[PDB]
Amino acid sequence: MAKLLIMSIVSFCFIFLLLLFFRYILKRYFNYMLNYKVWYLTLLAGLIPFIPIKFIQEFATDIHKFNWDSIDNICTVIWIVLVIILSFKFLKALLYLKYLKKQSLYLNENEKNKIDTILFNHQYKKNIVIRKAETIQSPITFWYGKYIILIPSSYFKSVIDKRLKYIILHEYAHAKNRDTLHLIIFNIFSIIMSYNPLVHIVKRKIIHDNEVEADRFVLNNINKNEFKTYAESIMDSVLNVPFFNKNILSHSFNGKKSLLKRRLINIKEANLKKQSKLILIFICIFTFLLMVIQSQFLMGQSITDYNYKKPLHNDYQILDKSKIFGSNSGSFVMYSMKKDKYYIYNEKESRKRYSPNSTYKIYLAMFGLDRHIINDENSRMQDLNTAMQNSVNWYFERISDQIPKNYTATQLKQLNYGNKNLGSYKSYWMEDSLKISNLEQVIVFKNMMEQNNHFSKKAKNQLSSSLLIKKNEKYELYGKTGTGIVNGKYNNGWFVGYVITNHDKYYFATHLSDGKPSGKNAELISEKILKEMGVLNGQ
Amino acid sequence: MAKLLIMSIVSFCFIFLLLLFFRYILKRYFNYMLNYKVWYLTLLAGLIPFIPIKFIQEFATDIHKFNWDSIDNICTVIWIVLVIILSFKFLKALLYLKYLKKQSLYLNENEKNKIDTILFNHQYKKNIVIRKAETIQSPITFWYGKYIILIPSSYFKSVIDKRLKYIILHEYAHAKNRDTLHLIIFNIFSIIMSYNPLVHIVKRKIIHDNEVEADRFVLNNINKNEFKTYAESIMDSVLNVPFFNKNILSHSFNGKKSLLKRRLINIKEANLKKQSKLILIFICIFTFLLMVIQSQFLMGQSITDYNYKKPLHNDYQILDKSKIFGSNSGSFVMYSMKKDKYYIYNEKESRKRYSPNSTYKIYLAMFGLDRHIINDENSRMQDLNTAMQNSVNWYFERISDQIPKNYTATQLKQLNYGNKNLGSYKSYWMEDSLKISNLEQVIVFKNMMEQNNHFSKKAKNQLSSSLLIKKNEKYELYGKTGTGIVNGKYNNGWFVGYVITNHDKYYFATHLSDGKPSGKNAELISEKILKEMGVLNGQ
Ligand SMILES: [Zn+2]
Ligand SMILES: [Zn+2]
Repeated sequence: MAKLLIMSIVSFCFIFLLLLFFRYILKRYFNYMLNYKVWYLTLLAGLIPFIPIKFIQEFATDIHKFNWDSIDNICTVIWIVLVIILSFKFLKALLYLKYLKKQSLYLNENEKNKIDTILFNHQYKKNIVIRKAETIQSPITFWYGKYIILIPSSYFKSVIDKRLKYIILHEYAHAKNRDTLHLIIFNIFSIIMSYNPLVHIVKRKIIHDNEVEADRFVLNNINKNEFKTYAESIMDSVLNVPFFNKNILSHSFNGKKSLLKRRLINIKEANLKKQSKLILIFICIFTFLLMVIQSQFLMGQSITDYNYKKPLHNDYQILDKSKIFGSNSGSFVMYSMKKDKYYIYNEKESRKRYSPNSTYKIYLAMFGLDRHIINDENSRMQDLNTAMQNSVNWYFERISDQIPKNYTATQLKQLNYGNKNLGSYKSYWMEDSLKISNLEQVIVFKNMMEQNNHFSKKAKNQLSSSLLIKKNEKYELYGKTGTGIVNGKYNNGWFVGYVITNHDKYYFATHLSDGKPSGKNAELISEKILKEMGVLNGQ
Repeated sequence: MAKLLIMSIVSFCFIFLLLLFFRYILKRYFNYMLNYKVWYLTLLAGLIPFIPIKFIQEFATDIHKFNWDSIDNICTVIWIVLVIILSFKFLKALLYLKYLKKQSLYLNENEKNKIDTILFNHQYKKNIVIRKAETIQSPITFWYGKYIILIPSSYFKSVIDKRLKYIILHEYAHAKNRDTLHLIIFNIFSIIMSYNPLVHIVKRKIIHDNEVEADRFVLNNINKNEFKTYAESIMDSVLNVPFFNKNILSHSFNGKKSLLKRRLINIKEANLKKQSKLILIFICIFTFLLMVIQSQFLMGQSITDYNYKKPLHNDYQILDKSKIFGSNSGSFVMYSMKKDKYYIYNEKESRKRYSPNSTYKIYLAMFGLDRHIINDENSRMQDLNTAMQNSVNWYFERISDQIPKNYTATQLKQLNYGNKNLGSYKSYWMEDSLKISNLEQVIVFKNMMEQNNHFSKKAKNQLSSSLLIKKNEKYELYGKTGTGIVNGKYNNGWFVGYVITNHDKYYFATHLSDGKPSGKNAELISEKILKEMGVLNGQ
C-alpha cells in the first residue's frame, strides 16, 4: 500500500526532470527564465496514482509468503511523525513573525516624501504597507495579508544614504510578485508530502529564481551609468552584519549562509585561541578503538563458499566417464578400501559442495539409529526401510526433528561431512544449508562405517539393509538416490552408497549438475561406471 | 556478495558521524578546528569488513529461493563503469594542468625583491617555486611535485598594488600544508570507492576547513589595524572576473559558485531580453498532457481489497452460533432455495474474501467435467471421487492445468465467484489469487447447480457424488473440507456444500478465521449449526 507513495515519487520525479531540462536549455541558449509557478505542476503530478481512478478428507497446504504489511504499518506511522515535526518548525517561524509585526512603526512624512519620490513613477496600487523599525538591523519583508516592507530606523537617520533608492526598488519587486504568499502556500503542501525529498529541492531552487527576477526589475529602473554603484551597494549588504535565517517564511536582504560569509565573520572574530594536543590525540585513539570494536564482529568474503579444496591423505586416480554421463554433466568418485586409493572423474566438479538432498538420509538414519529415535527392531516414526525405499520425507523429517542438533553436529564433524552446516530446519539436507561434495560423500560414507567407531554396529548395518539396490553372487550394491529441484529444474542429482564384492569394499558417489541431473540418472551412471571399473563385476 | 559494500558503507558512516559530532562541539563551544587528516580514518574504516579476516525410489523436492545473484552480477559491472567515468574526469583536469605549467615564466629581480620583502620573516624552506603568467586572470596554485605559486603579470604591472602582501601570505599558507598534495591522494581513493556518496561529502567539507586555516595564518601576520583593509581586498576577489573551476585538482583565489556570484554576473550582463508567451504556454501544455498520459496507466488504493460488499437480491436472517464456534472464530451462511432467504452468522465476517482452498475443488471439478478433462465414466487424471475424498492435490492440480483459463474465467464470472481471479498457477485456489467469501460460496454453489444452465447436468451431479459426506432417511449431506495454512498456522478453515432434505434444498458454507480454523472444525461447526437450523434434521 505504501507502494502508492513510491508510485507518486516516480510521477513527481518525471515532471521534475522535464522542467529542469527545459530550464537549462532556455537559459543556456536564450537566457530565458520561467514563470516559476510551473513548479505547482509537480506538486500536482505527485498526486496522480494517489487518486483511486479505476478508469471426505480435508485438504490443506502450508504456505510461505512475504510479509510486507508490517512494513507499511510502520511506514504509516513514520509519515505521520514527520508531518508533526515539520508543522512545529513552520509554526515556530510563523509565531515569531506575528510578534515582530506588532513592533513596527508607521512611516512619517519626510520619509514618505522620499519614498514617493522613489516610487511615484510606478503609481502603484498602494494597498501595501511601509513601516520603520527600532529593532532589526537590515530591511525585511513579509506577508500577513498586508504586504509589509519594514526598514530599520537607521536608514532614515541616514538621511543622505542615497542607496535608499536601490533598496526600495528591491523590496517593491518582491511585493509585486507576491513571493511571500506563494512561499507559504508551497510550504504547506510540502509539509504534508513528507516522504519525497525532491520537494525540498524544488522549494530551494525557487528562491534563487525569485531573487534573480528582483534584480532584473531593479536594474530596469536604473540609469546604467550607476550599475556599478548599484552593485557596490549590494556587496555592502554582507559586510556589516551576520546573516540571519530564523524566519524561513520571509525574505531578508543580507543574502545567505555561504563560505564567503563565514570567512568574513571569522575575520572580524577574535579567533586567536589555541588548544591542547590531547583534543586530537584522544579523538584519534577512540576512533581507532571503535573501529577495532566493529571489526570484532564484522567480516565477509566469497571465500566462505569454499568447497572441498583439501587433498586426500592417500592416492587417487583420475578417470574419464564422459561417454557415460553424456549430457548429464556431473562427477564420479570411487574408493578402494584395500588399496587406499580414490578413482576420480572430473576432479574439479567432484570437489563442489551441493546439498546432499535425499542421500543425507543415509547419515540421518545412522544418527536416528544411535539416538533410539528409530532402531533395528522398530524403525517406525513409516519405517526406515520403507521410507528410504519409497521416498518418504514425512518419516525422515520426523527423524531429523528428534535428533539433538548437537548429536548430528558431533557426527557431521567427526566424519568431515562437508561444511557440517545443519542450518535450523528439520529438512536441512534438501536444497539447504548442509552441503557436501561428491568426493566428500565417498570419504565420509567410508568413514561412517569403517573408521568412526562411535556409531553402533547395528546402526551401520541397519542402514545398509535399507539401502540395498541389488544382490548377487559377486556383490551387494547399496545406495540412495534423489534430486534437488529448484523452480521446477532438476539441478542436483545424486546416487550415494557402497559396494561390497567378492574382491574388495568400495565406496562411491555420483553427482549430476546439469542436463537432466535426476537421482535415477546418477544411479544409472554410477552403475555403468562401477561396472566398467570392476566394482560391479567382482573383478 | 555486494552486501559487502553495504557493510563497508555502514562502517564508513559510523566513523563519519563520530567525527562530525566532535567537529560541531569543538567549534561551537571552544572555537576549535581539527587536523583534517583525521578524515583518512574514514577511508580506512570503509575497508574493515572488506578484508577477509576470519579471526530404492528417488526422493526429490521442488524448491523456490530468492535469486539475488543476478543483482550482484549487475552491480559489479556498474561499479566498474563508474570508476571508468571518474578516471576520465580526474585525467581531464590533470592534463590541463600539465599544459598550463609549461606556459609559466620565471619571476624577475625586482619582483623577487618585493616577494622576499614580504616573506623574509619566515626564512622558509625555499624548495617551492614562484612564477608569473601572461595568461590567467588571477593567481592560482598547484602541486606537480614542485609546489607552484603562479601570479598573473598584471599584478606586477600593478607595481604599487600593496595588496600583494596579502595574496602572497594566502598562497604561502596553502603551500605550507601541502593542500594540493593531499587533495590528489584523497581523490584517487575516492575514485575507487565509487559506491559510497559520503566520500564526496567528505571531499567537499575538507575544502572549507582548508580555506579557514589559510585565513587564520594570514591574519596572524597582519597588523590588526589593517584587518579591515584585508577584508576589503578579499571582497575584491569576486568583483572583477567570473569564477572558474575546471581544475578541480587545484586551488584558486576567486572563491566559488554561489548565489551572490551569479547575481553579480547577472548585473554586468546585458540581460534585457524578452521572450514570447508561447514558451511557457507550450511547456505547460505538454507537461499537462504528459501527466494525462501517465494517468492512463497509473492507479492504486486499498479499495482493491474489497470483499463482498454487495447486498443480496432477497431476504437474509442474522443468526448467532457463537457457542458452537467457540474459540474458532469464523462465520456461517445457509440458504433456503424454496424461501429465497439466507441465514447468516457474523454477517461482517461472512463477507470477507479468503482463498477457497480445497473447496475450490468443487468448481474445479465442474469445469474439468464440462471440458472432458475428467468425466462421469472416467474422471481419472487418481479419479474425482478419490481425490476429493482423500485430499489428493496431484489430481486436482492436473485438472486445473488442463482447463483453459478462459473457460474457468467464464464460469467464475457467470457465477460471481468472488473476485474471479484465477491468477496464473495451476493451484490458484490455495492461499492464492482466487478469493471468495463464505456468503459468496453459498450464493455461488447454489447458482452453479440451480441457475447456471451452461454446465452439463452430469457435471452437476457427478460432482455431488464426490462430495457425499452422509446419507440417511431425511437428507444427503454433501461438501468439501480443507485448510489454508501459512507458515505452519491454520488460518482459513472451510466446509462448503449443500444439503438436500425431505423438506427443502439448502446451500451452505462455514469458514473459520482464527483459533484452530481447520477444515474438520469448519465441518463439525457447520453440522452442528445445520442440525440446529433444521437442515440436518429434516425439519
Ligand atoms: Zn530579495
Ligand atoms: Zn585559498
